[PDB]
Amino acid sequence: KILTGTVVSTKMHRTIVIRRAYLHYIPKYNRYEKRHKNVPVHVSPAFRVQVGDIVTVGQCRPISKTVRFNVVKVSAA
Amino acid sequence: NNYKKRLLGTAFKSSPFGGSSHAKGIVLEKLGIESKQPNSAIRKCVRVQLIKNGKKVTAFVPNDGCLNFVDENDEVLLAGFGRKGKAKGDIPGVRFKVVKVSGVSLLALWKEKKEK
RNA sequence: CUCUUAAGGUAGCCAAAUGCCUCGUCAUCUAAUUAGUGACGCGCAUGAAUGGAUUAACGAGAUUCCCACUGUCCCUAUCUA
RNA sequence: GAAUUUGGACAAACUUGGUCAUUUAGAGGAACUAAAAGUCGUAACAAGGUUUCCGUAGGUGAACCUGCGGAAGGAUCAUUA
RNA sequence: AGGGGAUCGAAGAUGAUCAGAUACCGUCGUAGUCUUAACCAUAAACUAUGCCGACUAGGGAUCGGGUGGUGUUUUUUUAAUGACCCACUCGGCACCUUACGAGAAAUCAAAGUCUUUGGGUUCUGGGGGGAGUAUGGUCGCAAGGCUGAAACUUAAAGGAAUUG
RNA sequence: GCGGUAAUUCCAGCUCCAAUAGCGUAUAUUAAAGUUGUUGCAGUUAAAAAGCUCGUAGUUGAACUUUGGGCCCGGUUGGCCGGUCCGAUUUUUUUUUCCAACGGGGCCUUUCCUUCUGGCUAACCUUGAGUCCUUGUGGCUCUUGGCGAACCAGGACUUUUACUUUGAAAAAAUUAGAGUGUUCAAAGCAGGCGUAUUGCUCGAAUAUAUUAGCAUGGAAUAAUAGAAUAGGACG
RNA sequence: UAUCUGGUUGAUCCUGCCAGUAGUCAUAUGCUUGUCUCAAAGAUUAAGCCAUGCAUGUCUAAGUAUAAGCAAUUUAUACAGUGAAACUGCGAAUGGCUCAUUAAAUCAGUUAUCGUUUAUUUGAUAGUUCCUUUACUACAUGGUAUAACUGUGGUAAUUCUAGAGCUAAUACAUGCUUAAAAUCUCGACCCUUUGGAAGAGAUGUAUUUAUUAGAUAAAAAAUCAAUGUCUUCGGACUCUUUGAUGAUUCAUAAUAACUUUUCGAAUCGCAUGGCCUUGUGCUGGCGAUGGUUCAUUCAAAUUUCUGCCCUAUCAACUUUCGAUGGUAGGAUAGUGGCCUACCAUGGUUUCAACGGGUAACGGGGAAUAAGGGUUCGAUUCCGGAGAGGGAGCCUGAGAAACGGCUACCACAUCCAAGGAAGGCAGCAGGCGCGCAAAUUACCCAAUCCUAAUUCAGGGAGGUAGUGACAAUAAAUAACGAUACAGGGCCC
Repeated sequence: KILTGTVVSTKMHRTIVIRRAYLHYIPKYNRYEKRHKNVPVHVSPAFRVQVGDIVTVGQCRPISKTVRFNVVKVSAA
Repeated sequence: NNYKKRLLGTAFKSSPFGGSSHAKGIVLEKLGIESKQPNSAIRKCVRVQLIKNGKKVTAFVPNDGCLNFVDENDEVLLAGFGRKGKAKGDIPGVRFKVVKVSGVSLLALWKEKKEK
C-alpha cells in the first residue's frame, strides 16, 4: 500500500519506528476516541532523517520478522 | 468514551446452578418448618441432597396434603420459586421448592389424583 | 441479694518449665501417640519492672516432626595396625 | 533395510521441585441474619429528662459516660433586630 | 524526643445523689492542654450545594477609582488645599428584601434556560441491611488511613410536607 | 395479604371468567427501564462533591484572511398536449388576460485550475461561400486566420488529515419486498396459454453492502504547516 | 410494533426498589393430546467410556489371463469373447460428527505473491540422445525380477504368515532412432601477408553456477585495442531494432564451462484397403494410455489494513540467545530471528502493555427494538481446529491425517502364559452423566459425489420409525321446525 506517520524511534540501524495515528468513532457519540498503532520502517539501503518528521513508506515484502514496510520518501520536515 | 457500572453481574455459581427446572436429589430429612410473623403454621418442608452437586437444600413439599412423598429415601426433583434471590414466603428460609417424585408427580396423581 | 478484709486479678496468658485430679477434653500429626502442636478456661495454685504479652535475629540451651543419610537394627560378617 | 550402530534435531513421557488459576476439608474461634420478642438496665425521639450529632482519645454489664475541638441537622432560656 | 508544667483537665480516685451510678452535680488529680525538631492526613474539614463562561430583575446597606464637591475642621493672619465627610457613579467584596422561571416539598438569585440534549470539563449514586465489615496490596511506629468485596437477608428504610 | 365458627383468598360442590389443542409451573433473558441514561438519568435533606489547592495523561479552547455585484447554457416538480418567459391552456365577458421555484455546469471582475514539451475533439474569437422563415441574432450547413484543460504520456514539482457526496467490488440461505390462487396459509420459485403426436410463453426482481480499504465530487465547521538575525519567494 | 399497574402514610405528595405484565433463538417439567401439512432432536452434564452390526473402495478394450491339470460358455487357428484373484493405476487429504482449547490475522471485510508449490480439466510443444570415425548385443522390440497360482508348513488365535516351485506387464530396470543448413574452436597447409585455410569437433531439453543483451526523451563530434560489412580500394556504415508492467536483474535470448543426470513414447484398442515391384515399403485412418517445459482454472500457503467479551485486588512488560534489528549462512516450495552463528540494545505500554478470567470457536444471522439499544452464536451455510492425551513420522500431487502407522501417558480386550489386538467427536445402539434430547430399521429412486469409456460404491444423501419438540391450518356441530311458553313489542 502506502501510508504515513510520525517517526517514533530513531535508534535501530535501518529500522525507524514511525507512529501512524488512527481515530475511531462508535455508538455513544464518537468524538473522543484517539487511537494510535505503531509500525516499523526500513531497511536494505539508507538516506533519511530523525525523530518527529513524517515519512511515506510502503509495504515491502516481509522484510524482517514483522517489519513489513520500507520507507519511500520523507513527506514531513 | 468510558464507563461500566453495577446491578446484575457475571460470576454466577450458586446452588442449583443449572437455573434448573428442578434438580433431582434424595430425600435426606422431613423437616416441617414453622411459620414466620403475622401468619403462623407448621410449614411442612423437606431436606434433601442434590444428586448433581450433592449439595444439600431443604424446600417446602408445598402441596396442601402431600407429605405423601415424605420418603426419606425417595427422590423429589425440587425447583426454585423465583423470589428470586429470596424465599416466598410465610415459609422462612427455604430456597428452591419441592418438585416431582418418586420422579412422577401431579404431585398427586397416577392413578387418580387425590388432591392438594 | 447478701456476709464480708486495704483491695477482691485489670489488661493480657496456659494442661506452658506453674494445672492438683491428668494419661485434662477436641481436633491435628500416626497403621498405633502417658510425645509433640493447635485449640477450649470458676486456672489445685498464671498475671503485669516480684515485671505482663509479644518479638526479627542470635543458640555446643531443653523438646517433636520431616528429608537426606546411614550397621543404630533386622543379622551379623571380614579386613587392616 | 533387515540386523546393527556413531553423533545429532525434534520430542513424548518419567521422576523430583517450582509457579499460576480453579475448587475444597477442620477441633475450635468470632460475626451476622432470620427477630416480632425472653431478661437487665434507658441511650435516641418531646432541652427525652445531662440538648443532639462530628471526629479522636481514654474508661463500661449492656445500652453509655467523660476529655479537646467541630456542626445545627438547636438549645430559641433570646448582650443584636 | 526533649523544654515547662499557670489553667483546665480523658484515666483514676474519692464526696453526694439513686432501687441500681462504673455518670450526670462536688473536689483532688494522671495524661494531655503550651513548646521545639518529626509523625499522623481524620472532622457536621458546611455554605452539607464542584470548577470555567455566558445570559435571566428590582432596592439598601458597610472595603479601591472617578466627579460635584458641598459639610466641619487642617494649613492658620486668612483662601485654597489638607483630613476626615456628604451626594452621583462605577469596580470588584460579604450579605440582606421581593415577580417570571425551578422544585416532591421545603425552599432556590440559582437549585434559573433547555418538550425530555446542548456551552467544556473533574467527581460520586443505582432498594435496606448484612458494612465501609471479609480478603489482598500499600501507607504508618502506633492509633489508624487508602484502597475494598461476595454469601445471605429482607419490601420496605428513606425524604418533604399535613394533621393527632 | 388470607385464615382466631357465621372464610368474597384454604377445602369441596354449583356456578361463572380467561385462553383452548393448549394451558400451566420452573428458569433465564428482552421489553417495559428515563431502574446503567450518547439520545436519556439523577447527586442541598431522599443513594450519592474529594477536606484544600496544585497539576500529567485525557477532553475540550475567543474572534481575522473571498466576499459581494454581473453574464452565460440547464431539465424536473408546474398553471392543459408541448424545446415553452407579451402565450400555445385551468378565467365573469355585449377589451385590458399573473409566470412559477429547484437544483446544476460554465465566466466576468486586481482572483493559475499543478504541470513545461504540446498532443483531439467540440465547444468561441468569429466570415471565406450561404442562408430558413413569423418583424434577423426564433434554426445551421458551412472552412481562412484562431478559445483551454476535457487530457491521453514521458519528464520536471507537489504540505499533511477529519468530515461529507454518489461509486465499485465481495454470499448464498437469513431478513425488507416486488411475482404468481401451495385450497388459504407456513411455504415454493414455481408458473402461464392452448392449437394436445417433439407447440408456444414470462419469470426467478430490486432493497439493506453499516467499521476499515479503494474511488470519487465538495471546500462550511475543526487540526495541520509556511517569509522574523529573511538559510523566504520567482525567471 | 412510543400505555404502565399493585405495596412505606392517619391522609398526603417525592426517590427507590419489589412485585405483576408481554415475546422468545431458553430448554426442562406438570397435566391434556383429534386431523393437516412443515420436523428439532444427547452441544449445554462428561473432547466422559464404549458390546456388536454397519461407514470406501473402484476399471469396458485397460498395462496386465491360459492349450483341455486357474475354468463358467463354446472352434478365431500360435491366448478366442468369458471371469475368479492377483499385480497395475487411481482413491482414501471428499465427506459426515464434533467445538476441548482458542484473546489469535481465529475469524470478517478489504490486501499481493517481484515473496512460492500445485495431482489433476484444460489450452498449448519435442526431428539433435549411440554419435567415441559403417561391420553401435537391437528399433523387426532389449534383461529381467515376481503376485496371485500350485504343492511343502508351522502358531490359542488376528486381514499371521515361512520356506519351495511357476508366469505376466503403461511395473523395476533398460536404453536404439531421422533433415539442412546455419557461426563457433580447433587451424593441416597455403609460403601472401595488408590475409586465406579444408574438414573435424561442438548443439537439442532440464539441471548448476557464472557472465552480456533488456534499447530510448534532447543532439553532435574527436579518441585508443579489438573487429565487420560493402567498396569505383581512397574510404564509408543513413542497415534493421528491443517486448510486458507503475516500479526488474521480468518473462526469453545468448557466451563459457557442469552434473552417482531429468525429459523424449517399448506399452494398448477399433479399424486391413490404398499408393507400386511379387513376403515388402510407405499408409497408418480414428479414437487413447503418455512424457517434457509454459497459464489453466481446483486449490494451498503465507499476507498487508481495521476491527477482539469481564479485569488494575493485573503497571510495568520482552533478553539464557531471540525478544527488536543488522550482517552472513543454514534450511525450506518459498518470504523472514523461520534456525544457526557473529554484532548491536533494542521492540510494547495508562490511547491500557503484560498478566489474570471466559459455563469463548469466529462470522453468517437469533431474540425483544418508536428510535437509540440491550441481550444472544457449537443445528444448515462459509473459515478454523480435533478425532483418548501428546509427539513423530512414512504415503503423496495433496496429509502431522483418525475410520494409516510409531513411542510414550491413559484407559482396556482374547489368551494353550507363550503372546495378539484397539480409538462411535461418523449411523444405529449401550453405559454414564445429568434439568435435559429416537431405531441396532430400508434404499440408491432423487441430489450428488468418488474410481476407468461401467453404472460399481457411498449409514455423504434420501425414505420411513420415534417424536402437539418450534411452525400453517383448522372439526368437536348446522338448520328451521312443532307446540309449552315467561312475555316485549305499536296500544
